[PDB]
Amino acid sequence: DPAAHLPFFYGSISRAEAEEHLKLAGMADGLFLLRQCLRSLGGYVLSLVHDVRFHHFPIERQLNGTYAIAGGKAHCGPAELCEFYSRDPDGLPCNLRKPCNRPSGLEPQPGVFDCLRDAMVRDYVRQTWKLEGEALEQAIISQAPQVEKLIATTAHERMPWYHSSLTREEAERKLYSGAQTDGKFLLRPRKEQGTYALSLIYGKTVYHYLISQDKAGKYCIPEGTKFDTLWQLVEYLKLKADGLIYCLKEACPN
Amino acid sequence: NQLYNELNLGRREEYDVLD
Ligand SMILES: [Pb+2]
Repeated sequence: DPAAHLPFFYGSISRAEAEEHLKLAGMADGLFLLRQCLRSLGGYVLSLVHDVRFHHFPIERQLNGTYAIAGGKAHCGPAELCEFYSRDPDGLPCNLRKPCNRPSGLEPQPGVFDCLRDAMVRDYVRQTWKLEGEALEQAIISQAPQVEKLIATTAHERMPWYHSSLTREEAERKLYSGAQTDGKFLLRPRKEQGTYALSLIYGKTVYHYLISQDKAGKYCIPEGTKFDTLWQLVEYLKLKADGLIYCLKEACPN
Repeated sequence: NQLYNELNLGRREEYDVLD
């Protein structure tokens, strides 16, 4: 990760954890930290304090490898972006003053998605090129970036909560037939390609939410947060309801 | 299409953008 060496990069942490660190640091204006985006591939989130209030700016990695905040100037990397904004606010509520450096003994938190994608890329390369040992190791380094998107967009298909073929009726039959604990969910594809449904049980009642991908290829429940992959959507909604009646808890297996 | 539930827009997580 291009930002792993930055003392103010916290890795894959939540907004809550990020705000906790900024609070414990004094809540000074311009105080900021960088964390890995939980919604996009290779993105970051700039978290800063101003007027005793938190501001979170998602940083997207452009196709050409640069990084930029929505409507902002692109930069060749996360460090250069923070350096630029230290000098010129250029749209932010205030310039970046004083990085919230990681406390001694605290390292950046590894992302679960990155960790799982590693295994998947290895397996894909091994099955396709029939390589092993150092040979496999060299190949994964050479192929990883090229097959990255492919593995990420299809990662959901390997998760327990994904059901390749379930109608609304069958989905309800599975959710109702069990412990019926709040947050029990499953993801299923719909007839029209590009659309899926999130079905969860809350208060002995099953809710179904439509998920569709826009022209940009991003997924979302109508009027909701957008994600690069279905895996990220589900994982995000496990942390916060973000509009849902209740957040995702237990996965309803195969 | 069918009877799908809507998001309670009042509980959505807000992200900032440049002004
Ligand atoms: Pb892990």
